[PDB]
Amino acid sequence: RTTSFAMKVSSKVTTVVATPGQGPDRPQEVSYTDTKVIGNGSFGVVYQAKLCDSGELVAIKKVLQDKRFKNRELQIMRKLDHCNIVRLRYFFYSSKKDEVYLNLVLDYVPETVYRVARHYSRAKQTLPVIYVKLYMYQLFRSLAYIHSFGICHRDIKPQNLLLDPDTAVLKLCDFGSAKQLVRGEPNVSYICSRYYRAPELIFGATDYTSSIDVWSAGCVLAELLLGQPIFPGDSGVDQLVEIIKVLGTPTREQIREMNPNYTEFKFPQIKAHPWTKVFRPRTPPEAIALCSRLLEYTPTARLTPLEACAHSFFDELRDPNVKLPNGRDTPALFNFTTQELSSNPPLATILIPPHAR
Amino acid sequence: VEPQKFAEELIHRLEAVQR
Ligand SMILES: Nc1ncnc2c1ncn2[C@@H]1O[C@H](COP(=O)(O)OP(=O)(O)O)[C@@H](O)[C@H]1O
Ligand SMILES: [Mg+2]
Ligand SMILES: [Mg+2]
Repeated sequence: RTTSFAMKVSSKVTTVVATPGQGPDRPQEVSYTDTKVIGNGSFGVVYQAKLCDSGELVAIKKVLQDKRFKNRELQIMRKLDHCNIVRLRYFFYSSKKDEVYLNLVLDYVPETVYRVARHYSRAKQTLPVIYVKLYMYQLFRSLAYIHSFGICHRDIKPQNLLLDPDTAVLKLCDFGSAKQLVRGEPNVSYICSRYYRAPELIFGATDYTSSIDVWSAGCVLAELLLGQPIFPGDSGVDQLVEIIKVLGTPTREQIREMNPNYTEFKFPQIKAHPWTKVFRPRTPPEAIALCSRLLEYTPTARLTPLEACAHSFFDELRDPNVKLPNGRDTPALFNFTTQELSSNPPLATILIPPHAR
Repeated sequence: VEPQKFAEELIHRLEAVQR
């Protein structure tokens, strides 16, 4: 849910003095028009607009700046520059009364993983594995990038995964819950959206790590393969029941890794449900394999985002002769920087095929 | 929530889906 505790009208042309996202504070006049509401979450209202100069479509996220909570959203986005993270072009502030709104001017991205998946669920079809591979691979790259800074998104879900269906590019967004997790400082338990919360979070752990994002991504992967969320339920208990009904009852050791405060409860022993019986019979084995290595009870047992990219499920993307169903060519997949590969540099042998040099 | 109350609810639920 929530986080931790503590314009000139000149078409109808709006002109503001907004500060750019990258570099030092050097604000400039920005004019835009054709403003209309396009999306909303639980916190921010998102507008679309056209920049008067370039004519480029943008998205303007307008969030109320409450001083009762910790708003790292602007602070975090400004330090991020990755091809699988939505770019922050400019930001500015605007004003019932005595209220300050933060405005984030972002690149406009037309679709989300959620909306696309909803299409296939309505049509009683499954998203082609190529797109599953593509979307998930770009997601893990974004996670690898922000984790290298120690930043944890803490709200990985399909509604937060913007898509450009033409170019098949995924961009992570919504850093309203993100935080740089410091080993030693506690965090808020009730974080992340339902269906995608890590088991340790559900148990109320306050000493979790960035591996919660990996769990969420496993939930997304599973959802893409299934056509529905794998761990639904309104309450934490409901969701945990669903998890156990698939992964089997967590061992005392696994419980200790999540939250030591539950090690002495006698939980009924439920036999785990085989992953191959979970998904459709046409489901690729490596997808199933990847899921099981993401959806682990023990946080440290889960793959790292970089390791996940190196998984053999994404081997098709490393093929030099792979293309998009619409005919276009694959997006940027192998332009890894030293920062992205910081957690495990030798993975570059796998991540970067010889035909990408 | 309290670990005691949470565990009770989960145990009650796990007993129903098992038997
Ligand atoms: N840059 C964008 N371009 C197009 N749509 C966006 C963009 N950013 C967000 N949206 C849409 O608006 C919704 C809410 O944005 P989000 O940042 O997630 O707000 P919140 O933090 O309140 O959930 C998103 O689910 C998404 O569908
Ligand atoms: Mg969102
Ligand atoms: Mg949010």
